[PDB]
Amino acid sequence: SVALVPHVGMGLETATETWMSSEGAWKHAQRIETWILRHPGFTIMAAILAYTIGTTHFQRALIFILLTAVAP
Amino acid sequence: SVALVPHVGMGLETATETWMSSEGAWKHAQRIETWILRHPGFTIMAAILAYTIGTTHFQRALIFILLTAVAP
Amino acid sequence: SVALVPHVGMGLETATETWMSSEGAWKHAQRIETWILRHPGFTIMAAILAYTIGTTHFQRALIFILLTAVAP
Amino acid sequence: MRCIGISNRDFVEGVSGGSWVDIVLEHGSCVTTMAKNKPTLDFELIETEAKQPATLRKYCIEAKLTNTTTDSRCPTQGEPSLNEEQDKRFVCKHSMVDRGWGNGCGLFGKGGIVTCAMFTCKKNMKGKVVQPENLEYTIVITPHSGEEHAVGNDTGKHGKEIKITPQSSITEAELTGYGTVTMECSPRTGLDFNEMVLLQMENKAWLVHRQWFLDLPLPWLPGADTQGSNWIQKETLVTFKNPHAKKQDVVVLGSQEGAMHTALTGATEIQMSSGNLLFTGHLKCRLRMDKLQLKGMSYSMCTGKFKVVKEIAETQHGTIVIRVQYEGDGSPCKIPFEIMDLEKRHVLGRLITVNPIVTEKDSPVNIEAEPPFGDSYIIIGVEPGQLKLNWFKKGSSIGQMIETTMRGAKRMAILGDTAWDFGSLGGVFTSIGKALHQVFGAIYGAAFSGVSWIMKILIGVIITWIGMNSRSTSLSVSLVLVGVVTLYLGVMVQA
Amino acid sequence: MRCIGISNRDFVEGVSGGSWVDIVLEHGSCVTTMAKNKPTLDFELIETEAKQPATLRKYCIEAKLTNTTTDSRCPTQGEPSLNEEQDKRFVCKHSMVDRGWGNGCGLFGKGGIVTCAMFTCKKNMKGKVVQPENLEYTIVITPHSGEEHAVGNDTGKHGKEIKITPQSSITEAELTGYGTVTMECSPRTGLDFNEMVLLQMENKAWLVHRQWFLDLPLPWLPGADTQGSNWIQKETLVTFKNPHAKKQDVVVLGSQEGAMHTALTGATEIQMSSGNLLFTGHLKCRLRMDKLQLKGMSYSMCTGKFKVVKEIAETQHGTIVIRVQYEGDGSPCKIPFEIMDLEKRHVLGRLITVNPIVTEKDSPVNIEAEPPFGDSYIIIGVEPGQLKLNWFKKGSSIGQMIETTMRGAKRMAILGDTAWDFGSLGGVFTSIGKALHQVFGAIYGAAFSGVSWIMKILIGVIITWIGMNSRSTSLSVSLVLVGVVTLYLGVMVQA
Amino acid sequence: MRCIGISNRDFVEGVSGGSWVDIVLEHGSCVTTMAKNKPTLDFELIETEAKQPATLRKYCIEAKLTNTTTDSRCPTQGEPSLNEEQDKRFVCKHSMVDRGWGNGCGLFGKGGIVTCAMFTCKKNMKGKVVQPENLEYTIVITPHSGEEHAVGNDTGKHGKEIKITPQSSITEAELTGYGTVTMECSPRTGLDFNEMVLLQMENKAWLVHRQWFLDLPLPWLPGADTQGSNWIQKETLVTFKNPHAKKQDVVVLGSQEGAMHTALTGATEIQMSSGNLLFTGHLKCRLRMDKLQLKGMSYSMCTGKFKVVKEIAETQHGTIVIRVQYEGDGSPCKIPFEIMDLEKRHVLGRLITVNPIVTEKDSPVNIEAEPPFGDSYIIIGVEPGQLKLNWFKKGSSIGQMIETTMRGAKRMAILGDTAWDFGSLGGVFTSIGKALHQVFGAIYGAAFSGVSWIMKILIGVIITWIGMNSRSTSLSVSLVLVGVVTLYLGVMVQA
Ligand SMILES: *[C@@H]1O[C@H](CO)[C@@H](O[C@@H]2O[C@H](CO)[C@@H](O)[C@H](O)[C@H]2NC(C)=O)[C@H](O)[C@H]1NC(C)=O
Ligand SMILES: *[C@@H]1O[C@H](CO)[C@@H](O[C@@H]2O[C@H](CO)[C@@H](O)[C@H](O)[C@H]2NC(C)=O)[C@H](O)[C@H]1NC(C)=O
Ligand SMILES: *[C@@H]1O[C@H](CO)[C@@H](O[C@@H]2O[C@H](CO)[C@@H](O)[C@H](O)[C@H]2NC(C)=O)[C@H](O)[C@H]1NC(C)=O
Ligand SMILES: *[C@@H]1O[C@H](CO)[C@@H](O)[C@H](O)[C@H]1NC(C)=O
Ligand SMILES: *[C@@H]1O[C@H](CO)[C@@H](O)[C@H](O)[C@H]1NC(C)=O
Ligand SMILES: *[C@@H]1O[C@H](CO)[C@@H](O)[C@H](O)[C@H]1NC(C)=O
Repeated sequence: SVALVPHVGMGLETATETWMSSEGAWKHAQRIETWILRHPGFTIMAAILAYTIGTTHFQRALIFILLTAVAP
Repeated sequence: SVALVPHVGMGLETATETWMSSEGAWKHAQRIETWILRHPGFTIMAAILAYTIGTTHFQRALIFILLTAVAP
Repeated sequence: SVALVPHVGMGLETATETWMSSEGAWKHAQRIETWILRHPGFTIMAAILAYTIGTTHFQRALIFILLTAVAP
Repeated sequence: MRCIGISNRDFVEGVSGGSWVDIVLEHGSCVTTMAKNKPTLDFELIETEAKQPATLRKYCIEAKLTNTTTDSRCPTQGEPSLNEEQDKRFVCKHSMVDRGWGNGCGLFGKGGIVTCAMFTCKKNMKGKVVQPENLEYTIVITPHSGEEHAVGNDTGKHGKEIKITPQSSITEAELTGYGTVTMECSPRTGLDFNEMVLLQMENKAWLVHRQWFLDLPLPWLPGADTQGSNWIQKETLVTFKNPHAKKQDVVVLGSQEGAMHTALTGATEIQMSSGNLLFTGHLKCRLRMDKLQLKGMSYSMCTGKFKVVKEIAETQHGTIVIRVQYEGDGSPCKIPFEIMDLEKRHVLGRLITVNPIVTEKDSPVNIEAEPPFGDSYIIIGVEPGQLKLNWFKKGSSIGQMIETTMRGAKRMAILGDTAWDFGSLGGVFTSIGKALHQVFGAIYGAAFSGVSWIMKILIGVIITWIGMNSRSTSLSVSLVLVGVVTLYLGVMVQA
Repeated sequence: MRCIGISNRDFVEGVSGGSWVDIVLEHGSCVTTMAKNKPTLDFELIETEAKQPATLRKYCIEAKLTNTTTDSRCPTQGEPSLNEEQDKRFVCKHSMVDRGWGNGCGLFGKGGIVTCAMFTCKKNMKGKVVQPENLEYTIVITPHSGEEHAVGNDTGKHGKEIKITPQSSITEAELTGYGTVTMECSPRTGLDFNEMVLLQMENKAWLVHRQWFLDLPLPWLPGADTQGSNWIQKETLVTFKNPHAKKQDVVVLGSQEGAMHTALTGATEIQMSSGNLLFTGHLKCRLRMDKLQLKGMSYSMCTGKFKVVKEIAETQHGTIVIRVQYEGDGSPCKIPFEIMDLEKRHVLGRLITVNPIVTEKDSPVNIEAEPPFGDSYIIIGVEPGQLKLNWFKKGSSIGQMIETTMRGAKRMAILGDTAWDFGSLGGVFTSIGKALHQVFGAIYGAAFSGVSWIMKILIGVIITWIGMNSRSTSLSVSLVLVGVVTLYLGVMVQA
Repeated sequence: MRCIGISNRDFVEGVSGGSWVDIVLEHGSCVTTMAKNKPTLDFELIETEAKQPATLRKYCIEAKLTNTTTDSRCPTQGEPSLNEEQDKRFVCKHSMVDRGWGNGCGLFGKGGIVTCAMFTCKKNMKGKVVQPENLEYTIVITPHSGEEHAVGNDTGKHGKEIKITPQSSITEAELTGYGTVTMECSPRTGLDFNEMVLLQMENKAWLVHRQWFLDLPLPWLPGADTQGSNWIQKETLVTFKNPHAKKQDVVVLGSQEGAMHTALTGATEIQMSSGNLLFTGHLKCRLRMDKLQLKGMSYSMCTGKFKVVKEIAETQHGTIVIRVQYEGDGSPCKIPFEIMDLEKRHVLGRLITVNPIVTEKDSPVNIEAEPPFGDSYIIIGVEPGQLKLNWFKKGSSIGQMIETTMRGAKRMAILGDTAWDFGSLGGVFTSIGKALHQVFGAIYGAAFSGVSWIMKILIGVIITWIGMNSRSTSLSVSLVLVGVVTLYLGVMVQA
């Protein structure tokens, strides 16, 4: 929808403020994170399997943080 | 905005059909694909970070799938 | 408030006395006494945790006086 | 009848214990259940009137701005201001702008500047909380008693619809010539209400979960109403455009309508217009027999001659139905139906309407029977034979053995442990089995919601991999924990 | 003027390669610059007005469904179909419901039923486009110093307004006395249009690029439809639904104005009420200095009597800019200007308004210089000393130097590639650099696009580490990649 | 004069590089400079005015509440809102209370409730700033030469009063016969406003570190109030108490004026409503000599009857200064005078008034002399040697080096960088020294600025110790770093 993957990356990054940018650029992560704590349950588990799969210092780290995002 | 919040999670469910049905049910991923097509560069990129990153064969696979996905 | 964070550390010291050169400035410690006498105990507790925490003697002495002053 | 050729459908066998049977009702579905004696019944849900709820919240989709005044203040000289920032019903914003001798300032560097726009709207969200003080369910049940009236006839008094408000309880259903069937129906365990948020939207509607509801952005109101115009979070709309530097003005930020819709995507729609008929859901109720009758016992046996209007269907597992214009004498009585292996007798199939009884002279009635696997031999009549009917039903042995297996599983998928409340009664292994999968499930394949096919089922595939190469035993339970579990539940959720 | 109090703009001392100087002008930025001669120059790319664009996607965002005719059949025999499934303008979908004695017709089983509707629209986008032949840039370059007619106020004549354009290019501008400035700009490869699409919404508009604007969802349409309504989609929008089992009908997905507004977020704006005025867009240009006398290089050095008439102020770093009023005799006299040291004239007066010449006396002129990092004295008298005030910067050179670097990034990016083209013929360096950066720049300035702020950064993270480990210190190649690249780029774009 | 018995003082013997003195004065002080020729001078820096201040911000010390209200709805069903909440000129809060059943609600459990209060500030206070250009100073320098105006006169003509404003730079010092001083103030890097925040209270005010006055709690305005009362905050003061759970109410509290002062404590005193003139300068500059002849010069050395009018006490040091009487020759008559050592000539004078000079023949007139350490004879040496006085100091040259060592040091920390301005014309040592201190000061010993008294001396120690017992060489520097610096500060800081 005109609510999914919208002329974001692309380029043409003009040296002059864009549009809903800024306010949004941050609002996004803010959005999910909120969700994250809304359902720690899922976090907890994921966190775990991450703790398991692969793992190696930052290694395990990555798998996790990544999945974490993955979910809306 | 309103746009990024698929009411799924809760899963009030039913034996019936929720509002948006198959349409969304697949769009989610299909769109992800469309996007892949757009920047095949980045896929080669992700797979890279992968194949190279840690590897248990699985690892690779795993993080790969994720990244490619994650791209909003 | 008009209780804390006065105008100390700034750095506009001059050739003439300020607003409360001697009085207040001395009063501070004046009150740590007030308190530290009021309720020995914390003195006790402190120096103790002190004793076992650190052990470099000068260590102990340090977090002892320290801890003590922190406790309002 | 009713539960006849209406897809879904569940057939239940139970009188057990000596009085009841545990049965559910899923609107677009229906459970036809009986057992020893009784006019075997067809139960079906139909309408849930939720009455006089309240309005929690009230967002806006159509937002417009007006009067838009703005003022600034040179470098330093304080954060710029303008009275209007008083009227809460305005959007204000402080910002910075490169100012020079040009705009009549003094220092340059960058001063402050602010905008102020009165705020207003059209077409509001307007969610709602219902309160089971009155969440009245409507139940329609009925016997088969042939009658050429039909079998889907959603009109007339074919079974009589009935009310059931937790306002009270025990529904004593009066039912012609049979008696009064009794039902205990817990509207207080169905749609975990006042946990939900019945929502409206210009004319559209959706049962939407609480928290999801109380997080959706947009500007929002009280639920108090009258004077509204004091919406908070107006930052969901109206934006401040600061092009490059100098200057900074606002923009409405488009409507919202459809966005909102598709923003949904999960909630189950629902007609909420006409005092709202809130469909969808599943009412669970215990059913107590007795005080019933079939109007056949003490009703002779009727003799010979049967016309047969139309053929024979099957659908949901050989639940064949057939219409027979009986003749013979008059003042209707019983009709002898039978089914045995081709030729050589052995009544091999189960009849499903222990009251194949005629009503009056003319009214080519109908009975429903479940001819077994094979090419069972149906028959109907008495002495001169009057009738036989070759009828061959495919698969039916192991094919349906598994088929129903699935049916059932899916039941378990949607409406969880509450589903064991479909078995029959106290049972033991059952009752507690339920109280097991109960929390068990409440805490694993469920206790981590907020996913989808992809994410969820993927989580499976992996819990599997790890759950596939870990020494010892534990591994196993972990594997099934995944596959068929994490997974199946997964591929089915989202319909 | 025109470049005093506009911030973030860069300057260039000395031309080189005989009047052959390289410039990159923007909208927010502006270029102050002068040679060992020629009156300094304020360079601001202003109105960039396009003229003739066309339509290639007339998208919709608010269509109502009408008439609505739905047909059905029965299990197997004919998958339903109404003629209307051909009046294109109508949408339709093949569905199935139950089908037994109950539908009141068939012969038991789930089967065919398809429906359709009239898809009339309302709101509609209009993504126009333009060839690099229909985009005129007006450049406002002005002759520094002169009169108290403000070192700003865009309004009024101050430096002309040459109208360069891909129609031609490389042109001159008649600047009173001093000379005729002649730039050799090259629209050709700046904006990078045709990849761009001018999309007008409810009145707003964003130039978003084609290779997506086309792959955007919703109801399609060509370019000159009008009485066409031959919409290629609709399917995206409106959905006629069918719940639990039987029956169904058509519903609209809802006006998407909003969502989309919230869609193209991340792609620059552009006013749109009078033809067009598409702002933003770096423009690369050559700069010919030749014919340019600094004016009045033949005069006397005043007499004395300079009652200043304006404080002084240190502006957006550097631009200290005084205003002085001189009463006397001389008439048309060059101003005796010196930014010296404490007395002992070690004098270091980088006045940057070369040959600042008093015009018709009765006229408070003003000038701009760049006093050192500490505190330097300023003077403008002569005979009996006349005038001298005191000054103090703040930070300290090195601070500025770093900020030279701030630009370094906030320049070597944004106006990427061309970033290099910011310097005037340096051969070896500037030359090869571009030739490379245009390339290695193209890679991660190609494959690594369309990715979100965050996401990019992550690539950074995972990369910087993946480098870190190192097998034959090539990781440095890695880190250098992360360093001020992956990171910086990411951590500084999106806006 | 008015340079005797002031403590804040110093002598400046020399003139280097011709009329090239460097001096600093801290509002409350006397600056005295000597030179082989030219009547050494006395510099008293007083009133340092400022006009045209920016009242940015405006807190209030007293507060008050009116027309307060409040309401609730009932557990869940709505998050209660009250109409008047519209006028954001109030103050409100949403809180939870077990508003249950009989309470006069509906379904007990817990509910919401908000309290509203029309806010009202009482006796605000407000700050204000200043553009350096408007810091009108008043420096008054003067020559000795006895007189009835004696030492310390708050009236008559005393070296005139040169009011100086950086809105200019070099000013003349017309002195009756005594010449014409050339003063070049440094009104810019002196105190350092536009970094300072001039605030008041009510007939008492304070100067204050900007970055603080713009963060210290309390309900504020903007410096544009001009009828507003939309005190951003209102929350720092007035609080709501919820005793148990019911009657959840709001309250005003006390007028901070008290603690205000009592938190403004560590801050310097100042002025405000007396026309406004923030004392305590720390201003420096160059005292340019050249013209400063010794008056009365052309006159013999009048002999005759001489007497005394006072004895001889002293502060500063050897500031022994005695008045006399005379009868012998009318009109400007120089007065013989010496500083001999006990009978046996080999004088060792420190006459500090560039030859006195009698005049009015009736005016007593006095003299300024810095005798030696121990014994000493000041000798009026007139006709028959008329009179010789022996006084006796105590000025052991060594105790001198010490109290001096300190004294300067004290003026070291109090002026920082600038301190070195007492060292008129350096080069290598004193010059580079100033340099090193610059940075070594601003950072480190001023990179942890904001530190506090106690902590200060505390770190003085902890640090010396991490020193004291370290490991070879380096510690020397560690200790020093402790020594004086931190230490001497801790004991010599807090102004
Ligand atoms: C639904 O049931 C009704 C009975 O209420 C049927 O209506 C009668 O149908 C007969 C034969 O079709 C007609 O002769 C009568 O005139 C009808 N009377 C009524 C009640 O209107 C109806 O035909 C049945 N049809 C369905 C939906 O199965
Ligand atoms: C911007 O330029 C205009 C001139 O083009 C300046 O305005 C003039 O101001 C004088 C002062 O009295 C008038 O006599 C002229 O008639 C004005 N011209 C008009 C009609 O615009 C203006 O001052 C410049 N900007 C600033 C702030 O100096
Ligand atoms: C301060 O200076 C004034 C200026 O002369 C002195 O005042 C004089 O005092 C004498 C003695 O009382 C009077 O006869 C004069 O008329 C006064 N002059 C005027 C008009 O002020 C005063 O003595 C000085 N005070 C001191 C000791 O500092
Ligand atoms: C706002 O502007 C309108 C004109 O658009 C004017 O009539 C009204 O008085 C103004 N005041 C309000 C309601 O904000
Ligand atoms: C189909 O649509 C038209 C106009 O949209 C409406 O009048 C009617 O429902 C149908 N038209 C006819 C009469 O064919
Ligand atoms: C506020 O309350 C006071 C009562 O002390 C009353 O006099 C005044 O009119 C009220 N103001 C309004 C209009 O709210």
